[PDB]
Amino acid sequence: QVQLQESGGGLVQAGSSLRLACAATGSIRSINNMGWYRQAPGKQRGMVAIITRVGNTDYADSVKGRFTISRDNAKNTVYLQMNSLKPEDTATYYCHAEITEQSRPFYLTDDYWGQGTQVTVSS
Amino acid sequence: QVQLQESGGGLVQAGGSLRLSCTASGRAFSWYVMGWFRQAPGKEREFVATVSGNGSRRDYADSVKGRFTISRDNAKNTVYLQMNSLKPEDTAVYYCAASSTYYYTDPEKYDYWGQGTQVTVSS
Amino acid sequence: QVQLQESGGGLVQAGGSLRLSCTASGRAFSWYVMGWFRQAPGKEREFVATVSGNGSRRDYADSVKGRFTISRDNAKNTVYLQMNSLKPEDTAVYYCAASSTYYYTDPEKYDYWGQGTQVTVSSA
Amino acid sequence: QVQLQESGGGLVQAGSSLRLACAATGSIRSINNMGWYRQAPGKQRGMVAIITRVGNTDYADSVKGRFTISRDNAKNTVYLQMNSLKPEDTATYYCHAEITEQSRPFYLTDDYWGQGTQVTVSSA
Amino acid sequence: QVQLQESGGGLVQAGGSLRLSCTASGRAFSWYVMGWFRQAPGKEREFVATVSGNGSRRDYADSVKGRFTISRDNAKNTVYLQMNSLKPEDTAVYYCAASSTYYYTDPEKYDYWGQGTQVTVSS
Amino acid sequence: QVQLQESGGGLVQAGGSLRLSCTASGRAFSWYVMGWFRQAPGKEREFVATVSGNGSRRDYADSVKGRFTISRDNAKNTVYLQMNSLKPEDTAVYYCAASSTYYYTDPEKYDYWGQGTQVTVSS
Amino acid sequence: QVQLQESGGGLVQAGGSLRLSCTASGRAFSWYVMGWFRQAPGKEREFVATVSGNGSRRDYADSVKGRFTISRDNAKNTVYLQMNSLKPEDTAVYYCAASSTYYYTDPEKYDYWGQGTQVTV
Amino acid sequence: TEVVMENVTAFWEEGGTPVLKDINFKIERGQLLAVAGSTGAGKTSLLMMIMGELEPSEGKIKHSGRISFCSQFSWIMPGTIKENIIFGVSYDEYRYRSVIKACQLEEDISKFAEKDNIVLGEGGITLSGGQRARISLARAVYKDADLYLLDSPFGYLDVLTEKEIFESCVCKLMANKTRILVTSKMEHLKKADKILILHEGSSYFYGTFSELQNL
Amino acid sequence: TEVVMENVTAFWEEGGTPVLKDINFKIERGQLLAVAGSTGAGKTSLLMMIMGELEPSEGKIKHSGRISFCSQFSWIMPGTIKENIIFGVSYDEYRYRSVIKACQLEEDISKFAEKDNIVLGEGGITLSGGQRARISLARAVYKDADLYLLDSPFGYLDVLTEKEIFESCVCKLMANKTRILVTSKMEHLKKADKILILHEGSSYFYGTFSELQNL
Amino acid sequence: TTEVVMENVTAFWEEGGTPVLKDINFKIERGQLLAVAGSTGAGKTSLLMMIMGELEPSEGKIKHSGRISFCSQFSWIMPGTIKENIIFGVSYDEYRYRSVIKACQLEEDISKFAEKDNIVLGEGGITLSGGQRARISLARAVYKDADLYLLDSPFGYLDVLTEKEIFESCVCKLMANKTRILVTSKMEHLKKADKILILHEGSSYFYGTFSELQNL
Amino acid sequence: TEVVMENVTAFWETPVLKDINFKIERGQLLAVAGSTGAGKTSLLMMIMGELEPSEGKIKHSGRISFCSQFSWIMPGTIKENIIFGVSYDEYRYRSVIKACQLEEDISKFAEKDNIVLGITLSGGQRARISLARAVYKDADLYLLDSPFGYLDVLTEKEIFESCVCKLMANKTRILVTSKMEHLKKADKILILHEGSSYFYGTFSELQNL
Ligand SMILES: Nc1ncnc2c1ncn2[C@@H]1O[C@H](COP(=O)(O)OP(=O)(O)OP(=O)(O)O)[C@@H](O)[C@H]1O
Ligand SMILES: Nc1ncnc2c1ncn2[C@@H]1O[C@H](COP(=O)(O)OP(=O)(O)OP(=O)(O)O)[C@@H](O)[C@H]1O
Ligand SMILES: Nc1ncnc2c1ncn2[C@@H]1O[C@H](COP(=O)(O)OP(=O)(O)OP(=O)(O)O)[C@@H](O)[C@H]1O
Ligand SMILES: Nc1ncnc2c1ncn2[C@@H]1O[C@H](COP(=O)(O)OP(=O)(O)OP(=O)(O)O)[C@@H](O)[C@H]1O
Ligand SMILES: OC[C@H]1O[C@](CO)(O[C@H]2O[C@H](CO)[C@@H](O)[C@H](O)[C@H]2O)[C@@H](O)[C@@H]1O
Ligand SMILES: OC[C@H]1O[C@](CO)(O[C@H]2O[C@H](CO)[C@@H](O)[C@H](O)[C@H]2O)[C@@H](O)[C@@H]1O
Ligand SMILES: OC[C@H]1O[C@](CO)(O[C@H]2O[C@H](CO)[C@@H](O)[C@H](O)[C@H]2O)[C@@H](O)[C@@H]1O
Ligand SMILES: [Mg+2]
Ligand SMILES: [Mg+2]
Ligand SMILES: [Mg+2]
Ligand SMILES: [Mg+2]
Ligand SMILES: [Mg+2]
Ligand SMILES: [Mg+2]
Ligand SMILES: [Mg+2]
Repeated sequence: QVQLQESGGGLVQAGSSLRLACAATGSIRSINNMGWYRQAPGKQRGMVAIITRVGNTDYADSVKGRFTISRDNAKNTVYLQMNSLKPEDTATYYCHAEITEQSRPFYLTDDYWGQGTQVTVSS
Repeated sequence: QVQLQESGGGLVQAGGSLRLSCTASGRAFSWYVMGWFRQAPGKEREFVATVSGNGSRRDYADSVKGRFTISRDNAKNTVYLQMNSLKPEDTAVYYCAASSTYYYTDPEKYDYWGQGTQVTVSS
Repeated sequence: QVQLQESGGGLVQAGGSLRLSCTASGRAFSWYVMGWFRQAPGKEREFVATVSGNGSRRDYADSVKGRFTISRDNAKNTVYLQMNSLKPEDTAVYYCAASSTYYYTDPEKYDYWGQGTQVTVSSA
Repeated sequence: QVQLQESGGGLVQAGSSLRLACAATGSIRSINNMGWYRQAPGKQRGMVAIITRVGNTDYADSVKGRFTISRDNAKNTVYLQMNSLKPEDTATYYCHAEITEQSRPFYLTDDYWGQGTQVTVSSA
Repeated sequence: QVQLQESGGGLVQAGGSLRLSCTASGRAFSWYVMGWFRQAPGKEREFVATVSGNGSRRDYADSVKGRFTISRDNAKNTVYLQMNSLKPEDTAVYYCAASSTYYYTDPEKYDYWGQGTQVTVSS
Repeated sequence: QVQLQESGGGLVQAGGSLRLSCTASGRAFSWYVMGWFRQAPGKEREFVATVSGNGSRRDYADSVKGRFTISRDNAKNTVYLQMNSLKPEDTAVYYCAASSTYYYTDPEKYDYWGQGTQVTVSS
Repeated sequence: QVQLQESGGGLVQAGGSLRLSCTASGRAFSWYVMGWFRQAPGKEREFVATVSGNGSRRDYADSVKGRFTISRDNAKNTVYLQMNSLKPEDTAVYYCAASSTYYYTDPEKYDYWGQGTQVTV
Repeated sequence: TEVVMENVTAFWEEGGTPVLKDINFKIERGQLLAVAGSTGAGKTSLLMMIMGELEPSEGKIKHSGRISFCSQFSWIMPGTIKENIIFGVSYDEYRYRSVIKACQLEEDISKFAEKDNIVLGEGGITLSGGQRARISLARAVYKDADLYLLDSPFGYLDVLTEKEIFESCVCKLMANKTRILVTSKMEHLKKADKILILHEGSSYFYGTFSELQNL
Repeated sequence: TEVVMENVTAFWEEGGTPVLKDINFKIERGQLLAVAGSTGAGKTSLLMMIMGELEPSEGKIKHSGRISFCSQFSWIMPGTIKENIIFGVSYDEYRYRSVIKACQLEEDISKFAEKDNIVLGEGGITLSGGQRARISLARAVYKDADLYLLDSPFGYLDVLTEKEIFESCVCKLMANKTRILVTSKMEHLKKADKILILHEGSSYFYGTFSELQNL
Repeated sequence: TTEVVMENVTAFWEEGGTPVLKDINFKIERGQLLAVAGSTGAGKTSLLMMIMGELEPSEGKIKHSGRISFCSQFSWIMPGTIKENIIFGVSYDEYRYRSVIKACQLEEDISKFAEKDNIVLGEGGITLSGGQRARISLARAVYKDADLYLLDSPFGYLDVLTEKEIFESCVCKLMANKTRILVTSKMEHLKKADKILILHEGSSYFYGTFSELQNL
Repeated sequence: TEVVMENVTAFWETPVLKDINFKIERGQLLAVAGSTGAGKTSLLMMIMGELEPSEGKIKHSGRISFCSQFSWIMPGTIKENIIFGVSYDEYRYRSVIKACQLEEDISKFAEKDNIVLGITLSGGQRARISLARAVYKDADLYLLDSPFGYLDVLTEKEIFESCVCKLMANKTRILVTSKMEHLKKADKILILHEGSSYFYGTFSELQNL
């Protein structure tokens, strides 16, 4: 009933721009928090950027100022604008969302994750 | 280490005028070289105008020279772009960017970028 | 003591959405109670929404309740106004103001004001 | 009973000096914390300078260093020496005193006020 | 250290009144317990009144009790002695002294002294 | 970052005593959990003794318990190892190491290391 | 003002080499003129080598000249003495000392001293 | 019994709409109460009432005075990280370093050369929202109290850090203390002893997780 | 029955004159006790006793440990205004800003460009006596305690500010909290629940304002 | 102003390991001084850690009235002035402050500075001696108004002359009516104790009065 | 014969200055006017030596004090900023402050000149402190590049009259200004347009065009 679908990934040159998008589809009553996470090979999954329903954003030190997280509450979509890409940014980007299903009796959330999008930055 | 947000975009008839603003959130704004860049439909991000930390050095793209003016306010952490006598050619997403290195007009030298603002010039 | 600059205004069709921003330049942003005010053509400045320095307190005009949302980012010295489901009544110049005194929704208690942004909601 | 009588006011040029005096008369056992206050037209009454019985003085930021409050405990009089007058000092000057009437069985005070003194500072 | 200077002495009619002042020059004036001491012709320095650094503690010689009042202004680095209903017995050189140790009335505990002021009373 | 330098090593007869020192050059010495480690030739680095930043916690290897004592001087940025009643088994290169993570005795948790000092127990 | 601790001493065959270290614990290390001093059994403390706070001035005893080298690391609050081509004459307790006074090689001008390290050649 | 509220109603403004309407709950010693609800439901206001910052117009509130409160809105005082965590509380290395570990602060603190001696400004502008939130929670959990009021501490935290903090701090470090956690996450609600769901000042649900599951 | 004193006598020096002689009073929860008297009567000493700094030689004192004391003599620590007010206590904006308002500090604080983030030295030599006194009172009323001991706080304040502070802080903000006020003002005494008049360590009067009026 | 009770208390720092404290029993009446003696590693600090709740007992029961002020074995100084370090978020009272300083042998040291108690501590301002640091730490603990005072080896880095003055005027005179637990192995201190607990390898080797200890 | 320029031309990377000629006598005021980008600042850089001429020769005495178009303030006190590295003389200091309209602003502060800067001043306050620093330095030649740019016309009038004209009266000064009000008081005037000298002469000669 609820699915998260990431898009926008691919192979880019260093310094390139890229816009990842992740939309929540299905029986959605509401979404509270949304975020972009990444996992490079061998390394563990970590946060990139997070966004509150109202639009307050937090960033990883490594991406702050270069990357921008935004959301369209009407479209139930979170976006990651990735600028001045570096080879270190190479990873699988995951989308997270705290979703309240239409079936849910009260305004209680559940953690949903995307399948991931591969972003590869070449030198 | 700087978060940039542009404003002032929109629709205008040819021969018209528009003023873009860009506020920077972060430390040592005076260290950065600020620049305005535009990305046309299908084309790469092209340099429009740049201003040094001090405001002592201003450089413009040949196409915009004599019509566009770049200004800075280090006390207000903002950079402006006054776009006079607009042509339909100027239709693009205008980005505001910061560079931590002295005097380069190539967008590859700019690490921090804003979300951008659409500017559309009709007739 | 604080210089304010609004952005995000423009033309929109009814039922639409618009997000206004306001950046403050000056010391102790967190001390100020920020507010959004609208001045309709011919009418006085009316209160729209307010936010306490902390962001702990948010108050809205009865007319905008449930459609407008006020938010704050003290790290970015900005205050925002998300205007959803717009009606032609909301056509006015939206001002962003700062108050050095605690919890008032009356514009008379706000000392620092911005230039304002025109917001036009077409019935069409 | 007890009365407070101000004197020394008037119309002066800017930069001029002036000495206001206020004496407590009647059945007074003791006086505590006398002070001077001022009220400009339309505006509310506020402090100028205060003095404890022991002689500790406090001043309004606007008058600190220019004005001097003093007291003669023998004469039960408070004085306001007003130097380098500015047109901003134009107001009605009131004298206050925490007085213990002889009639009182305990060392308890009551707030007494003067009638007021008009001080007007002209630019010319 | 603190440098002390007294003022306010002179000739007075019996039952009279005189106010002595003492300004201190130096750091941490609030640390010092201030005291007024009198040296009668031929006699030793006798304690008159003392003030704690805070001002919270005030002690007086039995002879002066109810007639003399000791006060302090830490912002003005001053200590005062209001001498009411003076008697010919009070004729002495009044000294102002500072003690770096908490709560003693004996002049032996006071390290810093002023020059003194002569105060004469005639019946 | 902290730079560590050990001293006090050398040759001693069995039943003897030796005191090793280790000075740390860098900021926030008190944050680090200091440890003494010994590397027997053709043997893995073994934990000897550890001391918390405060000095409140001291732990020793079972083999050295009751004979070795670990001490700290945060004012002098040094850690010491008093090795009493030495056996020929204690012949190894003694290393000094710092850990930025609280309370582990495993050398894998220690990021900063010294050059080491050879300790030889004869007879 | 400064607490000094030497290390690096021991036994060596003639013609050999040894490097002594001395770490200082205290404020304003750069103000001090550091020096290495030796005291042979039966003899007084003799000057060996000195370094100005900056490291700009280095002076050596005639006996050690060309064989010994004095160095400093103000960031590590350390002074070193590289003793090359050692002779049996160099057998003594080597002390590291700090002087708050500019440019003296007389151990009488050095106020702060270390424990010392025995060097045998 | 540690915290009890019986028929409690309160107003922020006299003659207005009550912020909390007929609130009932009993939290036993060492239990975890989860307070869920929509934005503006009155969750913070309920905690304020426990603090005494909100006086009830009707009803009764009972508890032991030892309370440690963690705000929805992180606050940083000028001074070092250590100064901010031990806010006038006696220093114990073991407790300090254990709290840091539990609140996912060790890695961040060790990134700095000066470690916990790094100087912060007011509002922690130099730190990230997550770093600020972690320091605020650390300060609150460092304080030894009988009751811990944690108002939406994970609001500006990523789901990975929040998972670690909830498990090792809220559940492990504070295991036998009475805790009131303002959260609307099912992941957190499953571990709660009792759950209070508020909507427009009113109690829409009060009971166990199994009772909530059966709806 | 918040504060109770029974046949209490105490001495500062053994064998000397008792600073307080046979003191009796019972202050009910949330009441205002006014402590009046001549200079040297033993008023501060009575508060010192409630604080535990003075041990009674004879008699008994009963109260709940939560006490917040406001000194006659203002003290300001090095740091910002906010640092001085909130002190050891945690930060709550409503409580902070309400206390500033009540203590007549908002206008003074807003006069500074840095507002509450303005750095004060020790003793607040930059500030006026009144500003110092207001910051000290603000700090005391910001501490959440069961009992408030306010020893002559209005001493270095102008009569207009004192009137505003007494009415909006002592009477309105602290209305439901038991508080002891050392004051010799009739204006303050009229609003007291009970009045204790001390003279040379002895209780000369104890009762209501109406009872005092009938003398 | 508290009662401290321990009944058959045993605790472990590590699961399944050796108990740090084995069958601990004691009752400290209001305003009494308990001396906790023992060899290094006996479990003295660990016993205080238990009173503070940092150590949970596996078996037994502990009772006390909260409001506890703890003085660490290891002195700690916060960035700021001497006054800032002693008062530490506790309301300022001149009499209490200046009395605590006198008792803790700090007046002479503080008055040696031109800025007195307003001297800035830490690396930024000044470096104090081990004794000065220990005195400031004890002063801070005794300045805090609590019902129970846990003083873990405060005289550790102090000279015998200062320690004698501090013990007599602070621990015995200034805090005379407050319940105190003092971790000390000195007879000089033990003679003035109400009750004495001697620990050795987690176990209670002695518990009783000074006269009972004297009769051994 | 303090400052001389002969057929001077230079390039930053079109030449920024093309065949520049002028002779400024001792104690004279040269006004340098022109459109934005004309090469005025660049001409001053050449006098400094920060810009090397490709052709021509420049002659002057080494004692130069330069006031930038762009105000800069160092982290210390006001006094620290004005005095900079120069020895302190009360008379000179207090005279410079009076002339540069700073006394009133400084006296508005409780700490006066001991106030610590990064307090953020107004553009005007910043400009006045920068000019004060430049005029406090005792040099033979004063290069003042558009100092009145962010100043109100009333303050600018006071500063020009009491500082540029009265305080530095017998010193050689080169003032970059495009104001007629300033040009009337100039000894000689140089007008630049796109690197070229469009006018060089007296005010009367300029008036006759
Ligand atoms: N201090 C206050 N004074 C007056 N009204 C307040 C105050 N705090 C909150 N309110 C109002 O009372 C209501 C209760 O909101 P509250 O702050 O409890 O929100 P919450 O739902 O508990 O937390 P959140 O909204 O962040 O989820 C809101 O409508 C708010 O405007
Ligand atoms: N800390 C102290 N130690 C010893 N004696 C003290 C102390 N404080 C006060 N005293 C003595 O006991 C008496 C009590 O005076 P106290 O200050 O309590 O009266 P008061 O009503 O507070 O006077 P005031 O109105 O001046 O404050 C004083 O005369 C003083 O000498
Ligand atoms: N926080 C802790 N976590 C784990 N083990 C600990 C902890 N604190 C102490 N220990 C262990 O328990 C014993 C320490 O007991 P403790 O330090 O309380 O004795 P002590 O009497 O205080 O010693 P000292 O006289 O040296 O202070 C040692 O085995 C030590 O390793
Ligand atoms: N440091 C520099 N490096 C390279 N080019 C520069 C430099 N400074 C200025 N320029 C360029 O040289 C031209 C001359 O600008 P300049 O600043 O000298 O004009 P000006 O006469 O000072 O008038 P204005 O002060 O209004 O600029 C400008 O178009 C600019 O782009
Ligand atoms: O590392 C575990 C940690 O938890 C204990 C448990 O008693 O103490 C905590 O107690 C409260 C919870 O009620 C925490 O807020 C406090 O910070 C902890 O000290 C103890 O073993 C350890 O400190
Ligand atoms: O100078 C004596 C001292 O004793 C009093 C009286 O109780 O208070 C002390 O008691 C507490 C312990 O409860 C100490 O910690 C505190 O520092 C002391 O003040 C008081 O008269 C005096 O200060
Ligand atoms: O009061 C006049 C003022 O002029 C002197 C020199 O004559 O000082 C200035 O020196 C030159 C001008 O001659 C200036 O460049 C410098 O700014 C001034 O300080 C001296 O009398 C007085 O200070
Ligand atoms: Mg809330
Ligand atoms: Mg504190
Ligand atoms: Mg008193
Ligand atoms: Mg111990
Ligand atoms: Mg501080
Ligand atoms: Mg220029
Ligand atoms: Mg310099």
